[PDB]
Amino acid sequence: ALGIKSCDFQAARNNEEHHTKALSSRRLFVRRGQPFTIILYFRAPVRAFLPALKKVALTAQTGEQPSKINRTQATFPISSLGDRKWWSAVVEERDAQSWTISVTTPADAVIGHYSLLLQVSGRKQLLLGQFTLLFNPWNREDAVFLKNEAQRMEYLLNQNGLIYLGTADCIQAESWDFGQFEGDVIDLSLRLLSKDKQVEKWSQPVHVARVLGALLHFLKEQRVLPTLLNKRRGSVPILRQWLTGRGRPVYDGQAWVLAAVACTVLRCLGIPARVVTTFASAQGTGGRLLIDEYYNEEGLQNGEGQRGRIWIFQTSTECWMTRPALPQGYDGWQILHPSAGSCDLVPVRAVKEGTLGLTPAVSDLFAAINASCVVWKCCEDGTLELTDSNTKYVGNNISTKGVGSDRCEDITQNYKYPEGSLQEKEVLERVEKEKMERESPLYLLLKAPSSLPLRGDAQISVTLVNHSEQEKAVQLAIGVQAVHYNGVLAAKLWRKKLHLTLSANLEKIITIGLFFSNFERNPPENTFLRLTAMATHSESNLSCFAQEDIAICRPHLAIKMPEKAEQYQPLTASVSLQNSLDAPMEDCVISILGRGLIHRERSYRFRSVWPENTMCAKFQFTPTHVGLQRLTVEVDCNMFQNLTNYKSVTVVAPELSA
Repeated sequence: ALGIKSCDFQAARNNEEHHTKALSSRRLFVRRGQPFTIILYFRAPVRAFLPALKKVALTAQTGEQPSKINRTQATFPISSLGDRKWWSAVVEERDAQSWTISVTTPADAVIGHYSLLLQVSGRKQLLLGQFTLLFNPWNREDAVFLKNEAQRMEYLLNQNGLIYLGTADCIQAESWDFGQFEGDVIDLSLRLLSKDKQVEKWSQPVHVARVLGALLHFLKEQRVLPTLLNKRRGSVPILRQWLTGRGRPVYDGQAWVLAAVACTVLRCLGIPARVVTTFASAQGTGGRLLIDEYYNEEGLQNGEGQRGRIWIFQTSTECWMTRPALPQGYDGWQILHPSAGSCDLVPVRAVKEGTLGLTPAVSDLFAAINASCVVWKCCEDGTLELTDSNTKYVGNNISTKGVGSDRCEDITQNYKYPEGSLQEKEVLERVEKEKMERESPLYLLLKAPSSLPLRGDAQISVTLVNHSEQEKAVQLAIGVQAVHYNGVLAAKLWRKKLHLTLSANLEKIITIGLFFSNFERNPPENTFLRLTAMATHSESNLSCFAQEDIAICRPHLAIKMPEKAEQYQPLTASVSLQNSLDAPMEDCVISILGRGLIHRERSYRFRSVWPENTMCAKFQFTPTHVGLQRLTVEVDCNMFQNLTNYKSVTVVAPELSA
């Protein structure tokens, strides 16, 4: 006399309570360690409540072979005596025909797809429905607990991210759609995680993060192709293409998207994560704190590059969890570091303090932001001369998106002590000691702007100081080369040879104009400018050298849009672009998109823009989703492609009326 009619999982209200409403309003997504409510409906009225309560039990199973030993299967009764810190169920409200049941899960529960089954005494198992269990940054007892609500909103609930690219002195923020709450992202992440057979460890955020980082790095190596090809629409299409093989592939000039894809997967599973960009990262050293750079007598580089290079930038995924298996004090931000393979979780503090030995990857991450650069001159005779070079600092302007804003947050102090400080000296000598136990008359100063306008003009200054008592015959070589983001040589653009005489004890300033029209070829897209100066005098056998990385600056895309907008009302955004180039802009396409504002994307064609003129396109659209939304605008033409800017708009609910 206890037959079940139906079970209402109340996906809308529970998903609102569990901060999973962006995932679905129909499927039940719950975070572990927090109660959720279901309604049980009976075919016939229940006469006596207490015996009926004694006659029912609930069962939760995950995976294909659930077992009590794996913690993948749990059986619990429905009573007020249940353990609220474990699997439990209590009837909170009841009618004659229905029970309102509050179900809890342990804060250390195995994540994934679950089935809820009801056991009536002397009857066969009845499936009540399906739900998906996630990590809970809102639960104090969870390993991924986050103290701040703002940090939870930024690192788990926000799908509108910013990946910082460019150079250290010219940081360009690219709008990124993480899209962790897209419909299939949770299913794709769990399917990828299912390639790991230690399902009992899926309760541990460290294990899940390591497994997913390794698998995603393997997929990135398998699917990213050697070199529109650079047009991006966030992490979700990349993840779909990596897992299914269908869609637009990613090419090696944008291999930095691995960090964003990992951030999306971790955020969708409930692990707080952020994308971190390190500028001037010394990659490929194996922990060695030295970088060898080789330049010819024209100040240019010949081959494709070395194995150990200083990248213009490198992206990485940081994730938030405790470290129970580590010595105390390493809870917080962890760096995902795949090793060609296996992935490692490195606390940021361990990198900062040089705690080489805590995890296997501490040495590589420490070398990435602490190596020194040694510059060699390759003479035409073949002999390799050492060079007196300016200091090339590594690990600059370590940046991530700020909390509760579109501003940029600098987090370099989490990774390094200030240069020349006592603490940095202590860390460096300790690391040197561990590794050792285990195993000129001329001064050049190069002044360059941080950016060069696209097809534009800039001025550079070389200051040469002669400290000899005699005048010097000095050959000054100036070179401009295009380099990819990962330090791979792209194209030789400009070379200039000067012959100067420096009076004794006299400083001389040489101003040189750096013009695009002087370049032997146009720099390839998404490349940076390596500017080098090389001063050689007589037969001193030593050359002064300085280098600077220059970003190519494109015209500013200005978006004008009201700060607030009413839901279900038309909203106009005007977009302007000034043609500051030396040619007309032809084949002009402008696209607008943004989740909660525009369904997918709309592409428009606008008229050709002559030099020194301005475009002014107005777009009208009606926002339909309440919240903090972002409009993303992309401009394509024959001079430049994938020029993206963004603007945030807060959409408010309509005023209440009758």
